[PDB]
Amino acid sequence: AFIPYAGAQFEPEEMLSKSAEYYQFMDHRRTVREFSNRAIPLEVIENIVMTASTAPSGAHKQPWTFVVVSDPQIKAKIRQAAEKEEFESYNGNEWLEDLQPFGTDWHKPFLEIAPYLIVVFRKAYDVLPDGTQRKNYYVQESVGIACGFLLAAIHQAGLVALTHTPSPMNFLQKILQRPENERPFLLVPVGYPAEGAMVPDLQRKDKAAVMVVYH
Amino acid sequence: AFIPYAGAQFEPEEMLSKSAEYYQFMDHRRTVREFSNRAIPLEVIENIVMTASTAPSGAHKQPWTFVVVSDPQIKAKIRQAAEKEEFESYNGNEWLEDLQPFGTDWHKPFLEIAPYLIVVFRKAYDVLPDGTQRKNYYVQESVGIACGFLLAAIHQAGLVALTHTPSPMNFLQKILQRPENERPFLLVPVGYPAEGAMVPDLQRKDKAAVMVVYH
Ligand SMILES: Cc1cc2nc3c(=O)[nH]c(=O)nc-3n(C[C@H](O)[C@H](O)[C@H](O)COP(=O)(O)O)c2cc1C
Ligand SMILES: Cc1cc2nc3c(=O)[nH]c(=O)nc-3n(C[C@H](O)[C@H](O)[C@H](O)COP(=O)(O)O)c2cc1C
Ligand SMILES: N[C@@H](Cc1ccc(O)c(I)c1)C(=O)O
Ligand SMILES: N[C@@H](Cc1ccc(O)c(I)c1)C(=O)O
Repeated sequence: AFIPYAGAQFEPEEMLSKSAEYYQFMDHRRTVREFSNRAIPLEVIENIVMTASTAPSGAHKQPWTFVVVSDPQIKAKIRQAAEKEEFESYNGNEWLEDLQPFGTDWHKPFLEIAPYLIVVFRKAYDVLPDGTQRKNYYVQESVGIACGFLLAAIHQAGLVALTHTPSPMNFLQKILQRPENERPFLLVPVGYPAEGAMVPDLQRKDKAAVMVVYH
Repeated sequence: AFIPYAGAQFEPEEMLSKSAEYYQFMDHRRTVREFSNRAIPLEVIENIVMTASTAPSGAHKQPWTFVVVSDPQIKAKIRQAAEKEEFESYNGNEWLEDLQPFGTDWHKPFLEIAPYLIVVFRKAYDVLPDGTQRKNYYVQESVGIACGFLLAAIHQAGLVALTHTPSPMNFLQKILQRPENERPFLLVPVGYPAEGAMVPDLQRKDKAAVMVVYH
């Protein structure tokens, strides 16, 4: 069965102004690594997560699981395991030169200070109630896109985030007790920014370095 | 060097209402496969693309190239190559059962009818002017997220899109003449929806199937 499309449509002038304003708005977004521990209603995070879940996906499999962690003990254990992996990584060269402008150590207090950690898992396949497996398609792409929606929703809500690698992969899977068809994809602490929060003075690429037009 | 974070912040009640409204808004987004060929100013697409490019990325490499195609001859050649690949795929089983509710053939008139095709490329590495290579990190994740921003921006602008696999991979790379460090990631036709546009009557997963909360 099919149904008519019910999306809002605008005339060219509204479209120009809307697209210009959204660009300016999203250009203000920056990765923030120093959080306030100020509380946020679960309902806001739920809205944000289900917004991420409206993303398109290969064959409409929605091959993702969002684990929302506010439990300070689990956050503590996650931070501990994460800080341990990085300690080994930060001493054992191309990489280290690329990382210089961000001023990051193996320290990760944001993993406990942020009121919520959103841990994104990808699903390689679904397990029917039969025990049988049914594979999903273009999972990497689908979950990446959903993560894009997640971050867009976080910004829309006036919050900040830090997109973080899912290390330690094994530990995240264990402590959050996710099944075999799932693997950690991203780790995203969410919260208000610290009052005096600073970010690296970075510049994004210009149109010419990012965009190629075939008229 | 560092600079203060300059993002908009709201009080809990605005945050709740903003997050609820954005969820409803994004829930109206649907993949559309029947387009209007109504023209759109390049400036809107530029705004949309540079909005995608504000996404976070591993080590701030922004490992992506956005190829915007409006040239009807290139679109014609792309559609031809794409339709040929799919013809072979649609006859040569798990997949075909999963694809039934979308009612798609190997036909792809949208690849010419859509006023713009946005072809997203990922960059495995950068090539310095020395000829030397400098690898990028978590490219799949970064470009996926940027694609999420792209689609969020398209919806914000009142347009629709079809997230499409980058097939034929080799052909897209050839006709768009992209260098060796680049590979096709996604194909995204963009435009107004056809007046009587229909979409599959799908239902997205509920909170419980998508979300796990550790209180
Ligand atoms: C896939 C991915 C992984 C990332 N991993 C880390 C990380 O492990 N540690 C960190 O401090 N930042 C991480 N980041 C944040 C980037 O460093 C940041 O997005 C980049 O420096 C650009 O800053 P901006 O997002 O404010 O534009 C990651 C970003 C992405 C997209
Ligand atoms: C990575 C990816 C690849 C996709 N490839 C195709 C495709 O090749 N053909 C197609 O008709 N739709 C494709 N889609 C669209 C999905 O089928 C669509 O998002 C899904 O059916 C859910 O519909 P919705 O986006 O309206 O919620 C793709 C989506 C994603 C995320
Ligand atoms: N690319 C093919 C088949 C297809 C269709 C839908 C979809 O979500 C996925 I992943 C693949 C096509 O366009 O028909
Ligand atoms: N995960 C490490 C190192 C790091 C840092 C930034 C970055 O963009 C990437 I990819 C990796 C850390 O958190 O320090």
